[PDB]
Amino acid sequence: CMERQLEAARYRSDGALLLGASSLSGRCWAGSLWLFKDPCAAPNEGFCSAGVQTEAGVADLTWVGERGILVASDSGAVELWELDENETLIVSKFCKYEHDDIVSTVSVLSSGTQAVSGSKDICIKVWDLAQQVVLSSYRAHAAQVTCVAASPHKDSVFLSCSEDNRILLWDTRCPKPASQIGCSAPGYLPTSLAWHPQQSEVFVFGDENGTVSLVDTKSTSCVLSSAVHSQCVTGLVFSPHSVPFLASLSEDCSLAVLDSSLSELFRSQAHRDFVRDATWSPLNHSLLTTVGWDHQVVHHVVP
Amino acid sequence: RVSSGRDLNCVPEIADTLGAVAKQGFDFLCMPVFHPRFKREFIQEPAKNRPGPQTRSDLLLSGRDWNTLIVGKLSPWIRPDSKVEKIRRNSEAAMLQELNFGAYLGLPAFLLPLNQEDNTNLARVLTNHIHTGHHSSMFWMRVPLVAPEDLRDDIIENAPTTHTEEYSGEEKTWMWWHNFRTLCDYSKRIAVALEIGADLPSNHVIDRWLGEPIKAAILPTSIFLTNKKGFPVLSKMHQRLIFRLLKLEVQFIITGTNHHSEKEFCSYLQYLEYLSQNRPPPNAYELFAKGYEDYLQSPLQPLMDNLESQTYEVFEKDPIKYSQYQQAIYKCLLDRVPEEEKDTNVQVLMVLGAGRGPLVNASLRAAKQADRRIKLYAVEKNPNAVVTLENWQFEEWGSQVTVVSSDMREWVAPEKADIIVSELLGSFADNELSPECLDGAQHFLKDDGVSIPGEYTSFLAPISSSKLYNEVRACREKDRDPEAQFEMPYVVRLHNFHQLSAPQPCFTFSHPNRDPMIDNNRYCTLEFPVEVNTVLHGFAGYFETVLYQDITLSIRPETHSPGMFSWFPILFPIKQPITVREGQTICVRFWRCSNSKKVWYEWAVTAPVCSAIHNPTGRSYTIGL
Ligand SMILES: Cc1cc(NC(=O)C(=O)N2C[C@@H](C)CC[C@@H]2c2ccc3scnc3c2)cnc1N
Ligand SMILES: CSC[C@H]1O[C@@H](n2cnc3c(N)ncnc32)[C@H](O)[C@@H]1O
Ligand SMILES: [Cl-]
Ligand SMILES: [Cl-]
Ligand SMILES: [Cl-]
Ligand SMILES: [Cl-]
Ligand SMILES: [Cl-]
Ligand SMILES: [Cl-]
Repeated sequence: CMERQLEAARYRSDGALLLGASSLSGRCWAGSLWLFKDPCAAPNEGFCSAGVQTEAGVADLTWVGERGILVASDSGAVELWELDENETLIVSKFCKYEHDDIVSTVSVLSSGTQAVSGSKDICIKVWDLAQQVVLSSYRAHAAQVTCVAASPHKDSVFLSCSEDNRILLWDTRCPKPASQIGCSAPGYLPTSLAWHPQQSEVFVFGDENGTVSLVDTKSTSCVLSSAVHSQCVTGLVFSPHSVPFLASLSEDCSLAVLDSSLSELFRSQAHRDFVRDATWSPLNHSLLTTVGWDHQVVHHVVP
Repeated sequence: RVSSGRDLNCVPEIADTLGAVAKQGFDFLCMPVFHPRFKREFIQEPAKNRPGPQTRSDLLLSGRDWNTLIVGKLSPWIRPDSKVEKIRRNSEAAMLQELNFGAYLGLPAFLLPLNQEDNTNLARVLTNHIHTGHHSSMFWMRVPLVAPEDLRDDIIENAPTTHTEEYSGEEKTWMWWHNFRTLCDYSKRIAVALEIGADLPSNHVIDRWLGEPIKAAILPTSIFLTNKKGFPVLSKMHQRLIFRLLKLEVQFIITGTNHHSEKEFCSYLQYLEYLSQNRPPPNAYELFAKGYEDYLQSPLQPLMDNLESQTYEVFEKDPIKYSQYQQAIYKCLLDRVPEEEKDTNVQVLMVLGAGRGPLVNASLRAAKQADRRIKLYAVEKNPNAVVTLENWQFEEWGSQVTVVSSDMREWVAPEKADIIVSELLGSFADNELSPECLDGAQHFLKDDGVSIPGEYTSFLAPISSSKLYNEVRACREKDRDPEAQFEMPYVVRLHNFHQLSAPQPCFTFSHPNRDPMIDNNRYCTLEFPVEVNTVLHGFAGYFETVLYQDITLSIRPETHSPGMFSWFPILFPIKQPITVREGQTICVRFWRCSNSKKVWYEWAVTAPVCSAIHNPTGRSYTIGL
């Protein structure tokens, strides 16, 4: 058996699909992790590679190399799940209760040995995945942390956004590591963060009003934005393409793929509930897989 | 010991969770009634038509469990005061849904957060829900003692924490609550859940919450330090705050995860128990008074009304009070009768308002202690109490005591009195009309006669209590002025309140009053300097009295007679609360008015703003002659 609300969906380098799921209604509010070597077989339980039950629901997920699965739990724990030698089992490596509320977001840093977590307890923490301990604990924000996104190549740099209407650039080499950015005036609350894969110092942020914005930390100005979605932008993911496409996820229950100038190229009304996560296939870069609370795993073809 | 609760935001299954917190020793559980992350759409399709169920079943627990053990929590995504219209309208519908499900489950309390300045729409929805069927359920507004913005780590390079002092700015969290409860029209169903952080603010910020209806105190696991052994503990300043809240008799909510992994989680709770258990037991006074804490009673009128037998019983159960009266009389007899005249000179001693004769017994003890002769009269107009005196007189006292069943202003005495002993004082000294009574009895006092007491003075202090203001407001009765309850005093053991300035003297009376032109009417203007931001809800009333020379009784907090509980303080409320900010002086005017038939008080605030004159022509309150 599996839970209705699909939260996470991430492709591994070899093209295997990692799903995260939560029960957000009914008797038991638990969670589960699944691996699918056949991505078309998903979300069917009987035709999965490996599966395991978690104590509580998964709010966010991410890979830790090839065999590691880092989980943001409702329990307030950040837990790392080791993959079996033969990839038939998913076993708990550690489960550490360091947050005082739901862990909402996690992001592995460039090195791959350290991670950063954001929680509704307002605190952001930096983890050592080897020692299984919290190196640093930061209370920069004044409200629940919505998204944290590690820089692709810099292990001391990452982004964070919260309901205190702050977008903070972090550099852990500074005694005051956080730096406030955002568009000129206090805009609508930031909900999603994605670093540009190639262009350093360039990221995109979505707000609760459905607007997706392109921002440059060097210029620290609101250079470009577009009213993409009719509701909150919950996820932003860049494609592996040389000139990468930007897939934007929303609670309006629609996928929208955008160019470098945030113009609408493709859109899908396939989902009939909230669209939670999206991941591009490394085998077929044109193929994009989205998951939602309707328990659908839709495989798109982007021109 | 403490009444504790557990706060969780993660409940995999309610049965196993509730069982776990029970073993830990928690009396109730705070939890979501819908999964916190399970955001729901009410307007826009297709999310609108999401298949159910929308949450877990009400069949999972018994009706008793829902009514007693479960406190609901508003889902954190619900933002009725969002700047986005879509999020507003959806959060309105979401809020009503969760509140209505709480009402369906019959929950004793429901938690809603205040973590910003503008909660106007939140208030509008809650007020509408409150006024949709008469229910018992409480609403605990979760308010931080210090705003997270003012508690954050100074780690933002281009947005540093303001190191400059802002007196009013540091109280902003109280203004969030004050504005909210004002918008909801001081609803008795809306209380405070005060959340305490790792770093406590200035005392004035904490004292702001004195008089506020605090039902819960939320303690995160973060704020707890670690001793040498590894057990969780709190700082001396945190311990101070716990002991202040244990007096207010609030419920304690533990929130956050177990950071002290080595030891069991119950350790957090076991520490709170240790604090409360290692406290001086109530013993004398404290327990009797504890039951009466902030209990509004009409002031007794022993002149107009005949007091019940059990009312005299509590008057009589005050050994310190009668020890003083005995000492006052003991001293007086030695002053009036020289040693050589002890057998010749026999003093005429009249107890005016003898009740069941505790002052009569005090007089006899004082006489044989002083080794002086006395002839006792026991004057009492209450003919039911006269039954007690005359049975005393026949069985024990004898001819020595002469019981007189009449009013002391009417009674024609056969001889004049050397000493008159009276007990005719209320909580505001003269509010039982001791002056008018002793004035009427003064003609049968000897030219050089002594009155015990010889002097009494009333005291007033401005107070803040949103709690007591609401209790007065709830005393509205049919078939009278809707605001009559605000224009009369109450005798109350003041508990959850805030003294805004030191008590100053109001009205003084001397006995005997040999003045040719006797006028017991008074007009007094008092200037109360206030050195805090607060809200004026009324004036606490006390009294002091000189029995004889240095022998005194007092219910004035500063000079209060140790272990004396014959009198609780009096409360003079006002119709409208008055804002008083740091530095401003509260100016109150008090009149003692009278005609031939009635005596009453009028009162008015004149600064920093004027109130209405309260109880004009004694329309709401009169003391019968
Ligand atoms: C000796 C003396 C004593 C007092 N003292 C009081 O009135 C007084 O503070 N309390 C409060 C408490 C201690 C219970 C007794 C009494 C009281 C008050 C109000 C009502 S309403 C129905 N019962 C009552 C009881 C007043 N006058 C005199 N002369
Ligand atoms: C011990 S409480 C005061 C007592 O004084 C009595 N008392 C009050 N006024 C008078 C009065 N004018 N004459 C006689 N007894 C009085 C009351 O009935 C009560 O027993
Ligand atoms: Cl419902
Ligand atoms: Cl309760
Ligand atoms: Cl106050
Ligand atoms: Cl006095
Ligand atoms: Cl006076
Ligand atoms: Cl005056």
